[PDB]
Amino acid sequence: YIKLKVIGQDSSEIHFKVKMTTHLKKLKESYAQRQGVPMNSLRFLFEGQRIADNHTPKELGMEEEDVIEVYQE
Amino acid sequence: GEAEERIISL
Repeated sequence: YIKLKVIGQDSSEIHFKVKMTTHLKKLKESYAQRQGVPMNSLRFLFEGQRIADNHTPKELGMEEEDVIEVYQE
Repeated sequence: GEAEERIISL
């Protein structure tokens, strides 16, 4: 497992503990739910590149405490 | 003010 920090446009953070092999759709959906907006209204970036629903932390090279940025789609 | 820490397990 690793902890990822999801940083919003307003500088707020929600952190997620996920498995290295987990498809990140679940993280996207949980974050959008907590922001009260549709998942498709947001885009989630790692090092500026879009995280797909079927990407895993392992595939993206993510490490403990790495940042995911959320932007409006 | 200052937000508390939020960690969600999936």
